Amino acid sequence: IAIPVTQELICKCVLDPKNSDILIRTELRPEEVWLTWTDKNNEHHEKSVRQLAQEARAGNAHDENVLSYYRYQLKLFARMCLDRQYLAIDEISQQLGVDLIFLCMADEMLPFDLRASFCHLMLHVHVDRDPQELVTPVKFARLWTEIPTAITIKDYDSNLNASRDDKKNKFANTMEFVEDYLNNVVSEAVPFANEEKNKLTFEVVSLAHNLIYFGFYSFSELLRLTRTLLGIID
Amino acid sequence: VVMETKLKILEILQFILNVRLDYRISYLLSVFKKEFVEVFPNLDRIGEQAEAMFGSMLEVDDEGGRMFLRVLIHLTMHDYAPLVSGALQLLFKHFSQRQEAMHTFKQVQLLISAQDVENYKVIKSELDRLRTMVEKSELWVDSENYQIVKGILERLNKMCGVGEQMRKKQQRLLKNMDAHKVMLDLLQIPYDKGDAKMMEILRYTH
Repeated sequence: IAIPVTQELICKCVLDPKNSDILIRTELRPEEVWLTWTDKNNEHHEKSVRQLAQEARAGNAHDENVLSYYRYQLKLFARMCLDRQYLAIDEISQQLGVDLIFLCMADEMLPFDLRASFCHLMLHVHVDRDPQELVTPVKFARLWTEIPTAITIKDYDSNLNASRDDKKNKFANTMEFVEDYLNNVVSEAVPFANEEKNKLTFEVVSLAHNLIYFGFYSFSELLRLTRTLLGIID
Repeated sequence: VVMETKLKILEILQFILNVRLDYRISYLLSVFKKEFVEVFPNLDRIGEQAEAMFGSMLEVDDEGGRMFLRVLIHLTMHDYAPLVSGALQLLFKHFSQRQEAMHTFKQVQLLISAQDVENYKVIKSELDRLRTMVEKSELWVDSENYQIVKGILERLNKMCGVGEQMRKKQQRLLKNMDAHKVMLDLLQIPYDKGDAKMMEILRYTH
């Protein structure tokens, strides 16, 4: 459970501009994501995540250390923003965009651990803002005019779609990626075999659960995802 | 990590089963409305329609429910306590669909009168505004927001109204909108002693 006091102090201290050197900066350039950092001395390194992962797989020490620092920093950012401590998610959202995190997470060449960290940040930064709220599934109150003469599944989600105020959902592509990932993992003969992949699977499952509880999904999509979830379970 | 995701999947399934109940309630109300409008611009037909759904597109799995019980039993056989508790709860709820559906259907309000429509609209608007302000309580706990909240609370207090039958109907309606959750959340708002406006709004909430 988040501790507001110490969280606020760390928010005001680590994000303070004087301490910006320790924080690695990721930027999307014409697109590809590039990481910029500074060594212990006064030299600045600018590279890209793809080559970093390739060299880490090869066995280069510096690449592995930099990648480890980046994932742990991402974990620290995700932990900082827990419980809607807005003073931080404002800065994090400005620094890290939805599209940038989507690009980093969706691509497969990156290590599973980094993808899991990105998923955690995505869930605890952008999904957990407050243009949303928990949606009660069953609503006792119903209007005599709203009740249609004939109701089907599509007609049922039509009213929910109309109620939604977001003409273009900002997380729709995230839902698509979640669906593809779950389809791939269920398609695999052994859904839970690789230890590293388990972290990413748990992360995407948590992201999906929080997305569903906010009313993003539709009844037909809910049923399809339910079938896939039952498949992965057994 | 492998067990927590299973528990989360169980939670997803538990929530997704409620929207099925909502759809069933909507279908029952639609059948009612069709029957009522047709007869007055029958009981056996609507009874047959209501019985048909309960036991097939709404099925959780394509296997007819066997898969759902299979995973529930397998999870129940595991050692994790929360996972087994969730599996047992789902198993029991799976074989009591009709009882829960009828029990929830009995507690349904139609809001046919125009007056009821106006109360619904105004209450929903005020609840949304108050919830939005409460979610950002930390900003204004220690102004325009204070007077806005006070006005909303006073408007709701006047909205309560008078009349035994009107009182009961309005109380049921407010319970349907779940306004008591907003009230309780506002009561638990962080407070600093010595703020007259905060005490005034707290008194209005009480």
